[PDB]
Amino acid sequence: SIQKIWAREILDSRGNPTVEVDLYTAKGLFRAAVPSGASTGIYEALELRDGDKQRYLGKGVLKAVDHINSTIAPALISSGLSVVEQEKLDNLMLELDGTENKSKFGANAILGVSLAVCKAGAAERELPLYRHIAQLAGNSDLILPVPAFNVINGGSHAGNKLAMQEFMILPVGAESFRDAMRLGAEVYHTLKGVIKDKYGKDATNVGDEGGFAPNILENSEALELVKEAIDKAGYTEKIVIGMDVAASEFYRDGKYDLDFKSPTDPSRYITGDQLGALYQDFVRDYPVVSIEDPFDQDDWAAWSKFTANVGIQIVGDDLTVTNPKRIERAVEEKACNCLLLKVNQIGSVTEAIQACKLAQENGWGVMVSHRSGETEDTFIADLVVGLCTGQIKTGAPCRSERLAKYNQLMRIEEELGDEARFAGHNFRNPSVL
Amino acid sequence: SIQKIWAREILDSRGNPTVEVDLYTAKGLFRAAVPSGASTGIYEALELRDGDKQRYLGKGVLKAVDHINSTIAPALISSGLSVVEQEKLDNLMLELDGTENKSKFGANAILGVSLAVCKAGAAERELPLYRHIAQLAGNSDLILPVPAFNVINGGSHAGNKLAMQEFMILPVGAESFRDAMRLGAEVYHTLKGVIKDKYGKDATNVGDEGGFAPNILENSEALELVKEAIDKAGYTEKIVIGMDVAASEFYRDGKYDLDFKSPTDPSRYITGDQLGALYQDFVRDYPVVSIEDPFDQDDWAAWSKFTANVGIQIVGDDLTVTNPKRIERAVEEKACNCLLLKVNQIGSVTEAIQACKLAQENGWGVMVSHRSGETEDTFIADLVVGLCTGQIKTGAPCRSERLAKYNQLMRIEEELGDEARFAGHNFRNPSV
Ligand SMILES: O=C(O)[C@@H](CO)OP(=O)(O)O
Ligand SMILES: [Mg+2]
Ligand SMILES: [Mg+2]
Ligand SMILES: [Mg+2]
Ligand SMILES: [Mg+2]
Repeated sequence: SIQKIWAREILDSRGNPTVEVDLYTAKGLFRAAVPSGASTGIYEALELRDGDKQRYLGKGVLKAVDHINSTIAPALISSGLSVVEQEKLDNLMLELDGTENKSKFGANAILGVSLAVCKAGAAERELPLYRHIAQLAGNSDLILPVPAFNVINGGSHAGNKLAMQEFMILPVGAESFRDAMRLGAEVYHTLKGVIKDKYGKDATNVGDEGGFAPNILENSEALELVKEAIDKAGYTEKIVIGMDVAASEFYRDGKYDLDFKSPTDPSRYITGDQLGALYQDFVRDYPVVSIEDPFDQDDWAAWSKFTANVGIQIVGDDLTVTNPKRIERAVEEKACNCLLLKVNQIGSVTEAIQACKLAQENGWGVMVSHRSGETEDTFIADLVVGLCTGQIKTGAPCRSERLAKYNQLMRIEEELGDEARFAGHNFRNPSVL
Repeated sequence: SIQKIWAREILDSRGNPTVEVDLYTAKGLFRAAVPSGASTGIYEALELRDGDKQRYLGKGVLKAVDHINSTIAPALISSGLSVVEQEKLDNLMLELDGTENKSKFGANAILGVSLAVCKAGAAERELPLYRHIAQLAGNSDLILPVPAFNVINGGSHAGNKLAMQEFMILPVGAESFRDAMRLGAEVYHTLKGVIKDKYGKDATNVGDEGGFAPNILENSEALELVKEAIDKAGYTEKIVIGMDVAASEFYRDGKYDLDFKSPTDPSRYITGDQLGALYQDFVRDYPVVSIEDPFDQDDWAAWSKFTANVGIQIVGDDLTVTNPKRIERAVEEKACNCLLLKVNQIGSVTEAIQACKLAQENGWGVMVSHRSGETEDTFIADLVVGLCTGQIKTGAPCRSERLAKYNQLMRIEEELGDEARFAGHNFRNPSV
């Protein structure tokens, strides 16, 4: 049983408060922290903030902390359940909150406990966390994911005009996860020089996720810079490109604004059809193999149309919000073919595992993801390996809220020894390996 | 005794390889990682890189890792020394490398192990790491430091024209360490707005240490922006400024180039006397209370003249390189009055603590510091508390290789409960 829980406010990678939970068992102290998005979908579970303008401009999380310390902790201690019992403990908290969207305690309160319970459960089983998560999920043969590194940041994550949020490189042809890290970092460092030589050293500062934040508007230009760096590093055959458009961020009165960080001028807005044609040009002109959130979270007909007209991976993020109800609708409508898995969009480990299994049972890919506000926590590294999803995005190889996960995936690969397998070109469907 | 030591390459906060060590005892696994500087003093102990231009652009650390796995690990295990014996185990590694500057294995090989030994030692003693470090140093009470947050980045840490490297805020009037965090973070976020209002969104991206990187050239404009942010956040009476000039980076032919990131033009170079005049104007016009590396690492005359003409804290960093022999010289010549403490400039925990003690015995402050390439390691948070230094600089409150240390200091303060003290206005001389 749980001996004691103590939660506190720490600061995330942008300097904003977030929740951290210490949980004590006879095995010792286990600690987890909760991430926080910036381009947050409207259907995400509630992130409870205090709203005290006198403190962190209203962004404290003292209310979430107190719900954990004073209500959730005695509930879970009273239950007497072992920390191994992830589903029972998560269900106790979902029932005690009692709301659909976790609006009584906050998804941040519930998740911080859910994650700390999962870490203590792995220790109680005397297993690494990724193996405990594999058993929770019913998986046997574990696989390292292809990392998807967001090397040029735009949208709501960067100070630039560039509207689309993330331009990622995926070393699908690497030999191992450790080799994927070398490929990704070499391209990233090559790209700093490509940008410096063109735009100047002032275009080589970074955005929230560690990608460069060059002063450019045109999304094709970000793609051209990434392709140039791939080729200059000598990895044209081995590295492909993914995008996260985060189109909900720039959806305006049924159109889309590719210059949404410039003062509002509706004459520049474009139709979903124009925007889809742009994506088709990108897929033709560059090695783009994955596009996430190409349309707004409510623009279902545009998603179904586009997915039917391409052969690449199309990832639901704000469309699906890690939420079985929304995933079912996206399956029915054939809106996308991959789920972005964010524990804090739904609020518990159990529910996230269920969302992952639901997408996998319907033949979708699943890409585990960080949030743009991260912490030193590395849980998602063990999560993607235990869930065997084959693909994770958790930052450029820059800023250690990103590298902490990448470093942990290198450690897991080392630990697996001869048993390690890398998803490679099977990142959409690694269950075949 | 040590059961197993295993080193690996991980990536640091810039995406470059660095050394990580796992050390196993009967008490479990103890892991540490090594930071890496950009504006590295010429007198720093050697950071060993592989130089293979094809792999990580020559920045691999496979040779340092191999020195640990093939040489240092079996020697320490074979010795049977307990992990509590920090000095014997560090001295063994110094003698195994055999060179003054750690140029055979790298300071990065030796330090990775030294740090993991110290974590394992604390566990053997059944102490938290900060209390083990206090026992190693002979300290009996602990104090939380004032944090110094680098909120505008310049020099070699950022893409802009600013020559001076760091413009830091210090919440000396905060109530506690946790309150100092709130004041630093509120000022930081207020600063983003001040910069966006004046320079637009392109000016709000961040440099290596998480400070903003606006494309400005005047170092006084950085100070003006920081001062404006402090005032707009409502904290004029509680937050002051520190700078790290990192002047070795712009020393040229016996003079100084404050426009160094623009094409070479000796006609704009200034002397050390002119640079000191400019610092005195900053101290008059802004709440600057501390200046680090105001002159080059070899320009002793300028250091001693300037220290004798001002009352602010004058911090040696590249001058002193956490090295007792250089600190002895700086004490004799009165070159500075505070030591920047970087374990990786000297290469072992034992020598960093000796450096700290030497500076404190001679009346100097000590500011523990990160490097601009950091990891998720939090050792230096426990180090600053255990050595009772009163001040730490470990980043803007942005990028979690910075926040991991600040968050750990908040945990330490919480753990100390009623016993917790905050150095506050006594940050230069907490021994009072
Ligand atoms: O939109 C996204 O996919 C994420 C992760 O990169 O960003 P945020 O956490 O800001 O939603
Ligand atoms: Mg988003
Ligand atoms: Mg997204
Ligand atoms: Mg330096
Ligand atoms: Mg310095």
